[PDB]
Amino acid sequence: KRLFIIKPSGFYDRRFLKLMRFYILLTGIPVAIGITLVNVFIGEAELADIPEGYVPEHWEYFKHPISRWIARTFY
Amino acid sequence: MLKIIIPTTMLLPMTWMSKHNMIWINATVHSLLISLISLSLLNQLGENSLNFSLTFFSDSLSAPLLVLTTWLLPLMLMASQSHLSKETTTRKKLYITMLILLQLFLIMTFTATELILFYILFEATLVPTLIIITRWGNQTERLNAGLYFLFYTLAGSLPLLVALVYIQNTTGSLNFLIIHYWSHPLSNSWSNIFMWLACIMAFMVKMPLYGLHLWLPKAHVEAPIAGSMVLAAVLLKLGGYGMMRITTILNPLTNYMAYPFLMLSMWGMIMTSSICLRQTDLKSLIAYSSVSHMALVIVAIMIQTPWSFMGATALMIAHGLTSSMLFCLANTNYERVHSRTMILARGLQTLLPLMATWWLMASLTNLALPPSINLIGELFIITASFSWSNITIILMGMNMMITALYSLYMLITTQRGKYTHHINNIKASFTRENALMALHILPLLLLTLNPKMILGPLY
Amino acid sequence: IRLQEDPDPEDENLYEKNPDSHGYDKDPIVDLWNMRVVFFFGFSIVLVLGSTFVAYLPDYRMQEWARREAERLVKYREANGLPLMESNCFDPNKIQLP
Amino acid sequence: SWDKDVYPEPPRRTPAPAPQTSLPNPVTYLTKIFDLLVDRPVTLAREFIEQQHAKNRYYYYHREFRRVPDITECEEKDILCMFEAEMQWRRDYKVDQEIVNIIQERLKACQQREGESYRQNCAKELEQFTQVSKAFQDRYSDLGAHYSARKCLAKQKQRMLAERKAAK
Amino acid sequence: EPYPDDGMGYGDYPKLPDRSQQERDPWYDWDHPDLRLNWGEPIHWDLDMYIRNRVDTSPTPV
Amino acid sequence: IRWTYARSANIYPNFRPTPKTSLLGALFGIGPLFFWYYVFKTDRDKKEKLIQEGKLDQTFNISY
Amino acid sequence: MNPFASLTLTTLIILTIPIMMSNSNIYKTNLYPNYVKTTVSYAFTLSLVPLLMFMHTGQEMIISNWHWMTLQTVELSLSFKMDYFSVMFIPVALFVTWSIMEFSMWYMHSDPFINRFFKYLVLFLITMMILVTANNLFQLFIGWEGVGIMSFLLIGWWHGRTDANTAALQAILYNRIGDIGFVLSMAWFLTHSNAWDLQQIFMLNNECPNMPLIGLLLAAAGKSAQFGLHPWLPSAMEGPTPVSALLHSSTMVVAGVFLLIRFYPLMETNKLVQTMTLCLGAITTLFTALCAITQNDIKKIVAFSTSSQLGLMMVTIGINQPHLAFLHICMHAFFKAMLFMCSGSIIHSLNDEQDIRKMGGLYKAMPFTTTALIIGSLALTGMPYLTGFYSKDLIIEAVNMSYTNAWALLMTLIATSLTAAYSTRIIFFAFLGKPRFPPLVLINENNPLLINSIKRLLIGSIFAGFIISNNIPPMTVPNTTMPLYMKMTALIVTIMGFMLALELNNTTYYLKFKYPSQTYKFSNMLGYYPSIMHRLPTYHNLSMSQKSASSLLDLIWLETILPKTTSFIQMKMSIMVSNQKGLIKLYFLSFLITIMISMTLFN
Amino acid sequence: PPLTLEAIKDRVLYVLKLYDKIDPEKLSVNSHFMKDLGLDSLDQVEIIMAMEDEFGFEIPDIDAEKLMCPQEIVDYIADKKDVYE
Amino acid sequence: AFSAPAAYLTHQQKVLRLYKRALRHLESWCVHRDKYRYFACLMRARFDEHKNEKDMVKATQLLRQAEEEFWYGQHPQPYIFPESPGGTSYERYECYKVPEWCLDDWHPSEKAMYPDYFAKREQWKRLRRESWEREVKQLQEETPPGGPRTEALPPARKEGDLPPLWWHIVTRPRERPM
Amino acid sequence: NVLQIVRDHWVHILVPVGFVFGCYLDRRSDEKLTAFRNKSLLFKRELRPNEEVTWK
Amino acid sequence: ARQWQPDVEWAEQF
Repeated sequence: KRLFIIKPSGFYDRRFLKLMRFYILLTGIPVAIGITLVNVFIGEAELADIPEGYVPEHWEYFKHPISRWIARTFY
Repeated sequence: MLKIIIPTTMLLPMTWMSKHNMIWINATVHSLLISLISLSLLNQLGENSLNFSLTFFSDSLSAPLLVLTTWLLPLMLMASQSHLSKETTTRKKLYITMLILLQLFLIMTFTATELILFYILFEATLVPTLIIITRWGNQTERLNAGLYFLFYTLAGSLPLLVALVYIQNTTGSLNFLIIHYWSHPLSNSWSNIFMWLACIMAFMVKMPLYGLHLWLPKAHVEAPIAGSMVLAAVLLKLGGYGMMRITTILNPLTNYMAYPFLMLSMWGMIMTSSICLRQTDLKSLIAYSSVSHMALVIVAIMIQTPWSFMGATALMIAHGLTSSMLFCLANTNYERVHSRTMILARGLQTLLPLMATWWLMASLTNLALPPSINLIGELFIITASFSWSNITIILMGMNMMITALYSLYMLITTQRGKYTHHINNIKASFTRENALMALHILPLLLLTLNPKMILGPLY
Repeated sequence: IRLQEDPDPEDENLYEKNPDSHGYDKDPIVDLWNMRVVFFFGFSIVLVLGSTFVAYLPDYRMQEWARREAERLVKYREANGLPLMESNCFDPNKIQLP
Repeated sequence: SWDKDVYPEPPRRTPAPAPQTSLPNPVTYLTKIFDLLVDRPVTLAREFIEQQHAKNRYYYYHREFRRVPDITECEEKDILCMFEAEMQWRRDYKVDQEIVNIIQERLKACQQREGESYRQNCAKELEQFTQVSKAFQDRYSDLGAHYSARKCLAKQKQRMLAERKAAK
Repeated sequence: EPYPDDGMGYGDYPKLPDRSQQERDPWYDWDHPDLRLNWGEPIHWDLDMYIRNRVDTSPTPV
Repeated sequence: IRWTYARSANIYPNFRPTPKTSLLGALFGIGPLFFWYYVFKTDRDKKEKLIQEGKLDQTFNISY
Repeated sequence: MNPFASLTLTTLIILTIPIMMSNSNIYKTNLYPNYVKTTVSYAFTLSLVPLLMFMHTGQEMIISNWHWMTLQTVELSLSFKMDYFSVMFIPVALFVTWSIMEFSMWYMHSDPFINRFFKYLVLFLITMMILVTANNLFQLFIGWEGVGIMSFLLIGWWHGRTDANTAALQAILYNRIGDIGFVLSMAWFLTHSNAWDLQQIFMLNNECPNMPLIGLLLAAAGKSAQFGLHPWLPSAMEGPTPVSALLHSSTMVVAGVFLLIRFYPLMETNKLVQTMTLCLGAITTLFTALCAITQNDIKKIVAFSTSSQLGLMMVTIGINQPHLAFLHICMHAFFKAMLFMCSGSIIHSLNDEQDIRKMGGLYKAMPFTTTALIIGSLALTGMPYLTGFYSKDLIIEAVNMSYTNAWALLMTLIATSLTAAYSTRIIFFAFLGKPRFPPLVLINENNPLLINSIKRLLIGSIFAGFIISNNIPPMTVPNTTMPLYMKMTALIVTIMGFMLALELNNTTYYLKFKYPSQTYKFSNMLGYYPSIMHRLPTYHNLSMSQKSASSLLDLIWLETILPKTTSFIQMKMSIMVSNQKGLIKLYFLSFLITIMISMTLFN
Repeated sequence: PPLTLEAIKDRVLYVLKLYDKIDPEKLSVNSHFMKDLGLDSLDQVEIIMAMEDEFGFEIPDIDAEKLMCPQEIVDYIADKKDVYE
Repeated sequence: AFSAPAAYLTHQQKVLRLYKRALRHLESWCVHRDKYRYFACLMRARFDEHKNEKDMVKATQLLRQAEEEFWYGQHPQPYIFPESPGGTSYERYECYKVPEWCLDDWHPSEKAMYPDYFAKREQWKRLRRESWEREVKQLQEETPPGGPRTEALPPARKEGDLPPLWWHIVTRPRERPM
Repeated sequence: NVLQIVRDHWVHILVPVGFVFGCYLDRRSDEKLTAFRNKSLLFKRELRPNEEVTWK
Repeated sequence: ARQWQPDVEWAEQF
């Protein structure tokens, strides 16, 4: 004795949720994979005393690799 | 700063020379790219500001506001698409041009290094906002609201212009860096008292102060959705930015002169939060809540303590986002039912489920559920005031309770109860409206993870 | 009192002409491409790429630098018996009192 | 890798296991199970990642700022010297904040570590923080939101004049 | 009955009895069931105050 | 529509400065402000007096 | 020690996984509630491990995993205090939530949004865990406000009910009035001790002043439904029975007592705050028990019992016996949750009937629920060697054997008697007698979920007190020797209450009608606190808003002062200047006047 | 609990038959209490109360007074409980 | 389903309502069935005692005094049926009730999932659309010149005509929609 | 159909060209303010071999 | 609904 359930249309809200998740993940999943790969392989720099007679570049004063890349590329 | 300014200016020729179909798409895309460019400004040296040029500089106070404005422009276009569809191509382009001019003026105001240039750009914002309100409003009261907004702001501003010219004559420069570095203390004389009043009052008007806030309800109620969004998110914050900047000049008299405005703001926050309890119009309720939060910001600025300033910056950003989102959520219901009466549309949670969740999140942020940036700013302000006077807690706590009450009362009335039977025009929420609400909410929740970005220079 | 056109009915639902309206316009192609532009350039680019950019922004605020300097100063002062924090911000001798 | 002198920890005294009952101890077997299931895989993963890090080792350096003339030696309206000195003062402000933070961290760790004897066995750290807090408050407290080297100098001068008056 | 003309802004609006919406008969088929209100009925000046969620003036046992 | 108009728009047009309106407005508008001024000013003045007399404890109050 | 931190953190993190998977398809499928329940059960099993480690070697820890932000000299970081309180409460709360979710699967099967219900329950559990495992006042505030919001959402689960929305708003209002004190405490600690971490607060505040402790007391009163803020808990029963049993019965309400217990080292110093806590506890116990005595709704009776027990715990705090208060929290969780679940079973069997008057003769109709309720009531009333005996009996004995406010002690004893009274009320009216429920009989307790969920809590009620009391290290000096009457005071009072309640209940059978006494009206009407307090302040506040702030000032007087008056002056001056006469004779005379006046004034 | 129409009729007739004043034999679905039977108004009130207690749902007084027949009670219960068979 | 109210309540109706209220509150006070039956028979006798009073003034005074007695003797917490106003379950399922017009806005894919149901819905829509004009005409004809003086609506006079203003009553959301 | 695409969708080149131009003009303004390129009392160093400016 | 535009009565005031 199944009875029809009167409910509002859920296609549009579900569609928006699907689209939002898709567009977030489209660049997140690549971004997450890139972050994991960079940390695993490239790694974070080690703090070492400045060798005498060497003037480090500005990016060389930041530990994390991606921060170093941002400092070099955009700043 | 031209990296942001020049593209914003080029937005206008693109909009004017774009095809009739593609105006909104091009404007949104390029505005979003400009916002992405603005994110570079968030990287701020702790000790010193980013002095790009003689004319323009950015600090940990201006950067967040610039990012907010650049972000707001695309959301404003998305929101304004719906009700301007019938309008002719030229009028739609003019509306977009007004929005773009407003963004350009706001960015230059926030990045300007000279107080006179800041004044010129800060007053210049009135023209596009006035045009928007009085040409694309939907009520006969749009003209009176425009008159009130314009004249309140101008009556506040002009003595500020006189004071700034006098400062230029005496100190010799209106550049903020020189003013800060030299910054001789003020003396307690009637002339210096009136100079303090002239400097403060314009920003006190811009940030709705109790007794000078009457323009805000009329303008926000009667303005189009985009205009309400800009007024709540950014235009009010101009007063806070200027007051934080201008306070350097008036060092000692601020202690003596703060008491009237401090008392007015502290009691007015309670008064306006109570007003929200008995308002019959959703937009008016949102506007009065804005008034209360800006009163909190005013108290923070007047106290002139580092924690208070950090809370003021955080609250400015958080409130801009939350109030814009609330206005958009109300606008959706207004478009569907064509009325701003709260009682008319009821039980919308059953009809529009996801919009109900958007409302819930916006209201929770409005009532300062932690770890929201709203709560961070409010808590820092509350602690600073507690240091200022332990008795301050009573009014601030009462205001917190009243804010929670009115926010959840709005949520319960609009989104709960039995659906209004006769209303049959409620239709499934569009992807555009949900996307707008998500674009509002997600940055606010994300900003909690890294709160140093919105905590201001004193951080 | 005037010859004016009847008030237009509530703007026609974009769903009626196109059930998958997406809003954003009457024409379905522009609707789809407007939705795609918004979603891509805000969610995928600005929110995710922008959030990553903010998260890994180089520490020009000098927080780690401040911590390292403080560690050095604490170690030195404790080793030499000097008070951890001197009460005078500026050396008294240079100041000429009235 | 943190310095022990900067972050002191009292030597660890852990009582040896002295069972007095025949019943098997559940904690021992559960901990062995944890070691095998979790700790060994985690250790192997960290070994692999550390090998990868060693394959490409690069270094980052801690910037050194040479001391610059203070505000006391800066002439009036000399914006270049004032700017240099004010930036130095702000850097020192941050450094003193970090120093206070380090002492407070010592304080909290001592409160946790000592246990129910915190009141007596944490006295030395509390005295250290009391001294540091008094110094920091005297130097920087009450300057206000627009804190500057000049205002701190004025506060120090006011304090010194009060001390001279106390000398009488 | 108009509100007394004391300059408080009520003007022409009717001064309806100060009864909470809870007092209205639940069984009657009101036009708006939740608010217990009818289309075209004069609306009390303080209806928002007197809604069922908000203050209740219904007679009490004591 | 009538309820909303009467509760928002019609108020000022049908307002007349009267003895009751004027006195109630004075009391409920400016009265609380001066009460809170009295309270906060007295508290702050006492605090300042204690600070001047060196008779207030701020041993660990290093974050204002 | 190394496993301890990992297990303690994983116990919390595991719960969040269902929330993350709510975005996934499992939320759509029917499997989501079972997945949440299984996650909770695994979390409990993991939580047992750190508890065993603590039992063995007292391996308490503080974990500051993430540095949120450093504000000048104040560092705010995510820090979890895995001390005795957290390490023990986490398993108890997880076990109760496991049973409650298993019961909800049966109780909420018909509900369309059952997945949302379970998700909200998991969110509440996460927020409560944040509240328990917090080393910072800010993180504790996160948990506090999250619990408040989740209670608001769950209580008004049926948005259609105006009563439910009113109850949710009432809960939010009272809890926010309490949160005023929490904000005060946070501000005081930051300003004076310069920290929000519990450790530095304890270290610096050797002799804690009054103001922060009073603010904490106000927050605890708000969360634990103490007198003056008590109404919200009884009204909270408008929510679904599982929500009540989980949050407003055993877990959320204990937060304020837990807040005071967490600050026990500071509480010891200040005598005034201890006395205020004791007095508030006594008031809550007496008033709530009296109100429950005359209530005819089973959920209302159980909720008033919960409030009274919270008052007893606050009394224990006032007697400066905090760890006993924590023990009472732990045992009350078990038996009160079981009681509310049994009430839910009765309600489901009798088609949503909650009035005891319409329930009767259920002792044989529902054997298992009757057994569970009998055991729970005996434990609640302090039957020896049950869960209650280990907590409540010690609480009473300590209250007698200490310097105490006399009326507080008298009220606590009377409250215990009234607890026996209302347990007798529920048992007599519902399980005993002849069936008074509607004709169609649908009693069916043969559901595996219901039986097993009640079974776990029954075993916990019977045996947990012994296990917990034996295993926990001794934390108070026992009251070894005492007068025999002092020792038996609890049993004597409980038995006297049982006897008097049974005598009065039997008199109901007698065919005599007497009009209600004034005391009965006072008790049944909840003391008139709801009627007068929920109407007089609300009416005045809202009417003041509309009449004064909205109209007299905003729409009339401010507008008249600044805008209207200036515009009127300008308009009158414009009418004057634009006389619209335009006669040469008239304004040429003004030229003559001007010339003469200029000659005189300006030489 | 489908609560079919026949079940409602059977239960209403059950309650009425257990009513002493009504003689069971002449009780019929169309037996108006006022006319065919001898019940007065207070008996109408009592029977309506009995029905609402039997089915657990309260019949509003305005509707309750107008039943005047068992079949009317059955159909009203069907309308309230949405019984379509 | 509620019948249209009358302008006033007749004395008999007021007495009947008082009788029902008194019996229910007595049942609330008399929890056990036997005591309830005894005192309920007592109440019935009480009403019968003045059932036949000829003087209407005396009967009105008696009703007034009886109402005063009821207010003094009302149960502070009278039993409320679970689904009745003030009951524990009143309006509990309101949110689940959804208006019929919502289905029109369903996406075509959603309507495809239930084809036969939407075909039947189209049939019902056709019936309403055809019937509206005749219903308006009948309402106009039956309505008195001054206007409708009661909320009652006429039944369908002729075959093929639906009762006037029937749509919302017939299509009201189910009591337990789920 | 390129001629068609560019002819009606060339407006998308204006704002990125604006970003490029803005970067250029900002670098020019940085050129203008080079007075104390390496004349500070904090960052003043001896130009490393093969260097003419510290870009400051 | 449409944006309100001046009516004849509004114009006549000017």
